[PDB]
Amino acid sequence: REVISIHIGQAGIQVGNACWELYCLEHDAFNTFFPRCIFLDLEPTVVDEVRTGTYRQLFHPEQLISGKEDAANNFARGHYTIGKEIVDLALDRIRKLADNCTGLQGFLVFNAVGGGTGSGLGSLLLERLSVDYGKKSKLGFTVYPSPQVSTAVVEPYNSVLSTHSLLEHTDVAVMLDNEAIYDICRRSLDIERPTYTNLNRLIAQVISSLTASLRFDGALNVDITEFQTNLVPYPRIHFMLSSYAPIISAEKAYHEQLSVAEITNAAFEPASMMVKCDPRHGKYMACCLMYRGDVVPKDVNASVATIKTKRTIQFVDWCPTGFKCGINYQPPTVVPGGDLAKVQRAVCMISNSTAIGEIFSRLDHKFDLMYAKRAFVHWYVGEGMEEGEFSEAREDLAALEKDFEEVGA
Amino acid sequence: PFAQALINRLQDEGDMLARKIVLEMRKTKMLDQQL
Amino acid sequence: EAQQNDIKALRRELELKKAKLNELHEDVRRKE
Amino acid sequence: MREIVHIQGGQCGNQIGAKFWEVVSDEHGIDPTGTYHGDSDLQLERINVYFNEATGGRYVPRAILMDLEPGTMDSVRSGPYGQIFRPDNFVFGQTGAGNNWAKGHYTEGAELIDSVLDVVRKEAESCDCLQGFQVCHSLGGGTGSGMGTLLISKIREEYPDRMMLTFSVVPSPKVSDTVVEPYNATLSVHQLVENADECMVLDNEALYDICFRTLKLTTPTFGDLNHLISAVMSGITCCLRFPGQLNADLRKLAVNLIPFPRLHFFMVGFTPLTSRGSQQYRALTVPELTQQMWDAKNMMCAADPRHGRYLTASALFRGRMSTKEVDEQMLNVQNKNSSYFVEWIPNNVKSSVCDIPPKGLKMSATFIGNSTAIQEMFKRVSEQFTAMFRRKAFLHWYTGEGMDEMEFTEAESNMNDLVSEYQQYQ
Amino acid sequence: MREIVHIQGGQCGNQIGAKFWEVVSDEHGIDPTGTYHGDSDLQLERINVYFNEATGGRYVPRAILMDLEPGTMDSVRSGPYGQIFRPDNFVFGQTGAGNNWAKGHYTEGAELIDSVLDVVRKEAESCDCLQGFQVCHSLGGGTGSGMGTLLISKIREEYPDRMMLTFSVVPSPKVSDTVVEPYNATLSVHQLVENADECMVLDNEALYDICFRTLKLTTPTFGDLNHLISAVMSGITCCLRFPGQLNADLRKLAVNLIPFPRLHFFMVGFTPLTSRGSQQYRALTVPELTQQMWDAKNMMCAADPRHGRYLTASALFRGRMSTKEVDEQMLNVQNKNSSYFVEWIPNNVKSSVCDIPPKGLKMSATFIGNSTAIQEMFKRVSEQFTAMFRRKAFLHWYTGEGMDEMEFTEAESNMNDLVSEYQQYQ
Ligand SMILES: Nc1nc2c(ncn2[C@@H]2O[C@H](COP(=O)(O)OP(=O)(O)OP(=O)(O)O)[C@@H](O)[C@H]2O)c(=O)[nH]1
Ligand SMILES: Nc1nc2c(ncn2[C@@H]2O[C@H](COP(=O)(O)OP(=O)(O)O)[C@@H](O)[C@H]2O)c(=O)[nH]1
Ligand SMILES: Nc1nc2c(ncn2[C@@H]2O[C@H](COP(=O)(O)OP(=O)(O)O)[C@@H](O)[C@H]2O)c(=O)[nH]1
Ligand SMILES: [Mg+2]
Repeated sequence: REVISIHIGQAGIQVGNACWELYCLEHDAFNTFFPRCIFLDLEPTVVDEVRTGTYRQLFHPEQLISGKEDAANNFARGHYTIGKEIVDLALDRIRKLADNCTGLQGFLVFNAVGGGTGSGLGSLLLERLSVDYGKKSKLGFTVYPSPQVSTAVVEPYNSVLSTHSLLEHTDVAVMLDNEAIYDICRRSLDIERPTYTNLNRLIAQVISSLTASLRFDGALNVDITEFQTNLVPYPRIHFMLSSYAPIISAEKAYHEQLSVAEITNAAFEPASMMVKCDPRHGKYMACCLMYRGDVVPKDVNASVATIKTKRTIQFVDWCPTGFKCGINYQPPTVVPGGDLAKVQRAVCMISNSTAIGEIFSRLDHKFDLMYAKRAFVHWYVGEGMEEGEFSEAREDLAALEKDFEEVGA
Repeated sequence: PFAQALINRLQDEGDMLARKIVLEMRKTKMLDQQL
Repeated sequence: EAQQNDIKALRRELELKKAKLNELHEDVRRKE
Repeated sequence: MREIVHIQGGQCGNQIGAKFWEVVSDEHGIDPTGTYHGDSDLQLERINVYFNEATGGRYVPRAILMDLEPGTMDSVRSGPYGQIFRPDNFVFGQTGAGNNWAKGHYTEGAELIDSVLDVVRKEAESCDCLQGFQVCHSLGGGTGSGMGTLLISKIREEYPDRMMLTFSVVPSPKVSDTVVEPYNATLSVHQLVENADECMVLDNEALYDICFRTLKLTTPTFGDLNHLISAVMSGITCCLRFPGQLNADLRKLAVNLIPFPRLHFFMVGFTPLTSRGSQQYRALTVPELTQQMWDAKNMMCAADPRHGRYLTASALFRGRMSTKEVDEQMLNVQNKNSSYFVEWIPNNVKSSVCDIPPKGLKMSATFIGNSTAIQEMFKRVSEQFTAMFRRKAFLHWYTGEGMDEMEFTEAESNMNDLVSEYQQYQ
Repeated sequence: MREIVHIQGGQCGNQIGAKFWEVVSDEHGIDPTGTYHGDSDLQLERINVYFNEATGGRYVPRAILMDLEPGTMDSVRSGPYGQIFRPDNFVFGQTGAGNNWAKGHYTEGAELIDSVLDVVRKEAESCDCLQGFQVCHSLGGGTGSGMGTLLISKIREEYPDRMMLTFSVVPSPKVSDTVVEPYNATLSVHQLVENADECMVLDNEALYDICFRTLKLTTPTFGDLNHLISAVMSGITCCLRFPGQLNADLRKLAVNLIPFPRLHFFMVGFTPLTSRGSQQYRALTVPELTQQMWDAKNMMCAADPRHGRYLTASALFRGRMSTKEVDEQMLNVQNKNSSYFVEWIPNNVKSSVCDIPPKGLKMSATFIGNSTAIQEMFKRVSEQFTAMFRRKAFLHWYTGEGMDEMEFTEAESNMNDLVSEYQQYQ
């Protein structure tokens, strides 16, 4: 059993540069990863940093795909003009990666929707993967732009135009912001001046905690097909809040008494979500709890009972059994230079609720304001688009808002 | 010459800004009761 | 020369008023 | 990979470019004799963006000097970093225009523009993936403005997809060297609005004012002013030459700062800029760089941005810094000074971080604000232009060369409709 | 965290502040270069209150020098610890007021005070949590009194919820350096009673008396007077910089010593202050500090408190001491001389101890008493003001600048009702 990982863009392969560092440091159990990867980007600067880095010999030279020139924060450019010449080479490699494989669980894609490469050719890669395989799962861990913290200007245009394909192509989509992670590193990790490297290190922790069930034998294992049923009650509602516990420094960890009861609680407070949204406004549709390390089924069982009996958070009226647990034996590993201390046990929670319906509504106004005056539209239209797909992507998010409001009732 | 028109533009703009400043003072004074 | 003084006085007043307006806007955002 | 061909025109262009190639050659560690002598590995892998390996480690710049008077060429060849250019690239007329835009655009350009195009073509296809061209000229002179402007139009006809940067200085009445400044600048802008991709506006008032107030220089010759302009140009294309935590090429900045195709005139600033006596009395943090960036008395144009609103803004950072501090600082200035920014555009600030500082510094920054205060100069110019043209001063020096009255009226028309669209979007 | 921005005005302010920054920097172990060279880790914990780290151990003082003649600015940069101030904090006019309060408050202030305000804003926003501002100036001169008082009024309407100390020497007939001293003192005090949170009265007469008897100095230049004043300022704000068994901050002192919003004029003394001939014969215990503290011939004003009544009093102790001894000594001096204290307030003395002595001594103390005898100065000054103003002496230098006659009558009324209102609570 193996699962291969695709990384797109400046954000994608930097996340991968930390994720693969953790995989090699963690390791027959290796068979699911050893790498079965592909980096691809339009700007050669970040890929060729890997080609000369410490992991020169680790990656086969062909694997590291690199175009000639960047899409430059332009969804249309990275989806219609420049994507068309590189995407064919990428997926015609990924095929022979799958032919190397025999028991493919799925693919997992890493991209940020704000940019052009992460968004544009992300969706383009996804569309040819869906028509080629269809049944095989493709987990997409995307990075959406934050409400108030922002680096680009045209990112609302990109985020809406990317989402229109992220609905019906990916199977399980995990949101991740930058402000929420910045807040996590500021609050729990007490790092007052964080950079992208620290963000990517703890993103890898989440990925590792949800594939450790395939790699190592636990008391209750869970495959990628399991998330497919247990968390998405409707074919078009797959957008997951993420959380992790205990995110804790090296000194505080020894002082505190980490156990199963309190980390099940800590994984539920909005002070520890990976996406800037308040689930107090929403109702939980389903929850999924990956437990790693020193876990007996009793205290995880007792912990979900206390959550259900609390009234600070509510569930939908549909699910009395609104949980999916999972226990694995091997504890989480640490990276030298990393900030997370060694813990006997950790919890990665992936939920689904209606709080996500707020982020789309928040997104709508920013896109709406700019589009009404036709700001920046001339860049995308001359690239090959029209006014049709702007308006039609707009009404797709309008439908999604009504959808969440209907299901939440 | 052209400064005569500049004084008109600057005078009218300053007066309109006072109207915006006035309305905003009522807004903050309205929220302070609700708090 | 007179009209020049009028220009350099109206802009300074305009500038002070714009700064006050920003303060009021900031307070509304924090209070909301 | 990505390639930048350099083109310099006129006296202003040649001397600005001379200081430019001095600082770039030092950044890549190339000696005045043309051979590599740097220390870090990082300085080798991205010199093809600016140089060509000839033979025996001879790295010659990819530049084209262009003028009509030999004084500038000989002064270029005389000084250091003068023996690094290929003598075939010194394309050079002989008669001279002399502050007559008509000479540099219809009569004398007609016999030089053929030779420059031959050199720039052979120099363009020599490299594989062109990123764009980079022009440095003026708008007051004749052989800089007129010939350089005509070269811009011909280049955009041949290569319509490739990028185009223009560092152009504009005349101001407080520093007025020639008498026919309005006649030249107005006609030059008429061609810039339709031909260039983006124009980073400069001026001598702000440059002299900057060296007085902030730098506190005593005798600011053209060397120091050209040194400042070169530091801006190195900062704008540091992303191609060095790896960073967030990259932003030329096209990336262009699409994030230009909301409408005719709105492509920028203001520029460089930080940090401190006096030599106070260089050790300061920290080097991101907030300090931001306070010096958003100061209105720090733009390198004589147009106060607080006289209007910013449409967009850009900040290219260099150095080991935390991206969170970058975004928090940009958000902070976006909330406190809410009236100076446009409302129907949230996020008026694009940011980027490169990992290699300029030589000698720890952390630097470059600001490019596309504001609506730039329209004051166009009005500040058009009022002078009408003052002459109401009464046909100096007009015959251009009329007997080919321009008719419709050309000047067209230049007034384009200037007037432009200032209305900046006023519209404010 | 708790922070004090320092402001020095006029010639009097500049020498006082100069000797002050030497004393504090020497306490924190910073050499004239401005780099850290101390040993104890305790000295580094609380340098955010007065300094900013620049780079490589360089600590810059959080002070602003403000004057009108460059003689004082150059005399500051010449002396030791002169190279530590940031040269941009030397905000500075050029013409000179010259002992004319109207010139200091209406003509030259109107173009310098915007500049000094802008520096203060940067210095206030550069830090996080303001504790207060600290202004040192005189009341006889013009560039200190009128400009400094305008600065006080402008700042108080900007940050109204923060404390503010002002240390002001006041004129007296026995030390009469200028001729218009009362015309300056009366108008300055009128503004201080309505703007400043608390004032600390000083005078040059008492300082000369201290240097004669207690110090027994041969040649008391201004350096020694500024030395005494600096020791007082360091002593009062020692609590924020060092931990102790009973800490008392500036706001804690203000609310404990000011019973009514207009009664905020204090007389200050410092101990131990002994000559080198008798410093060898002395002992260091709490009673010897108190009976030298509460001596009338040790106050730094020419207002003998036994000619009035004490409202409240305060003592700030420094050094490893026993708090029982501190409290019983305050109890003894209040029970014996019960008549000198106010009757409707028991336990008139606020006391505090800090565990870091100044360098060169083992144990020290600092006394701040809010008596009612301060009215001797108000009557003593107002009669000289009346003696000239009944006859319109020197008036035209004030009148011809913008001031009219009702300003003097209003100032007379407010000073006169103030001494009347001190007398009623007496
Ligand atoms: N978590 C995380 N996010 C990143 C990182 N680098 C970039 N991003 C995000 O990526 C978004 C912009 O896209 P980029 O990845 O930088 O660039 P791109 O997706 O390759 O698109 P192009 O610039 O056209 O090449 C920004 O909003 C960032 O939030 C990173 O290292 N870690
Ligand atoms: N910054 C800078 N400006 C210059 C320099 N030389 C000329 N200028 C400006 O250029 C304008 C005149 O341009 P000119 O040299 O006549 O252009 P040309 O005749 O077409 O080559 C004047 O306003 C000068 O201020 C220089 O070396 N540096
Ligand atoms: N303690 C002290 N007082 C001073 C010093 N220099 C001047 N003075 C006092 O300042 C008063 C005159 O004020 P002046 O210096 O002219 O104030 P300015 O002109 O406003 O700056 C005199 O009464 C002096 O006692 C000094 O070095 N120490
Ligand atoms: Mg990118």
